[PDB]
Amino acid sequence: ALQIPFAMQMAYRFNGIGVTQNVLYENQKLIANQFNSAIGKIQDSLSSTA
Amino acid sequence: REGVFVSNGTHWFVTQRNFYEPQIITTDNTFVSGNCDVVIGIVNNTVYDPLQPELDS
Amino acid sequence: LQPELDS
Ligand SMILES: *[C@@H]1O[C@H](CO)[C@@H](O[C@@H]2O[C@H](CO)[C@@H](O)[C@H](O)[C@H]2NC(C)=O)[C@H](O)[C@H]1NC(C)=O
Ligand SMILES: *[C@@H]1O[C@H](CO)[C@@H](O[C@@H]2O[C@H](CO)[C@@H](O)[C@H](O)[C@H]2NC(C)=O)[C@H](O)[C@H]1NC(C)=O
Ligand SMILES: *[C@@H]1O[C@H](CO)[C@@H](O[C@@H]2O[C@H](CO)[C@@H](O)[C@H](O)[C@H]2NC(C)=O)[C@H](O)[C@H]1NC(C)=O
Repeated sequence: ALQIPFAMQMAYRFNGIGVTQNVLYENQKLIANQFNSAIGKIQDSLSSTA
Repeated sequence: REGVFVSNGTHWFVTQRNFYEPQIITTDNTFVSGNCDVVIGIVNNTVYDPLQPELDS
Repeated sequence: LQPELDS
């Protein structure tokens, strides 16, 4: 395991989908939010569903 | 442009990510996008422009 | 390059 800062790991995962890494660093707050919100919807779905 | 910016504690280099091979940072090792105002964790350092000393003649 | 070829 080689440590790497999580925002720089996500910048490489953006290169892996053909989106240039500056698109992450220039939008990082908006990608960190909306990830956090999409995880909150997993809790709400699993809490409410049957 | 491809690789990582790293520092040995005093100087900044760009390396490929899967093997440590450091290069001096240059205007063709790298690409520009926007101001320094936006990026969380940007650092201040020189970028060498290889054309400028040639075009000085 | 062409602006720098003003040199
Ligand atoms: C890209 O989409 C996001 C939403 O996915 C937009 O961000 C929202 O902008 C409005 C502006 O009134 C805010 O009310 C929301 O709170 C924002 N959402 C988030 C998650 O921050 C963004 O403006 C869009 N950008 C472009 C260029 O269209
Ligand atoms: C970080 O790397 C630089 C460049 O290799 C090191 O500085 C050079 O060290 C050599 C050998 O000691 C000297 O001949 C040069 O004059 C140094 N300067 C430059 C700009 O090349 C630097 O010492 C390294 N830092 C650490 C903490 O190891
Ligand atoms: C990185 O470089 C910029 C520009 O050289 C520095 O910004 C200046 O900082 C001084 C002291 O805070 C201010 O008086 C200037 O008004 C700033 N100029 C601009 C354009 O913002 C910045 O401080 C440097 N960053 C670090 C961490 O050293």
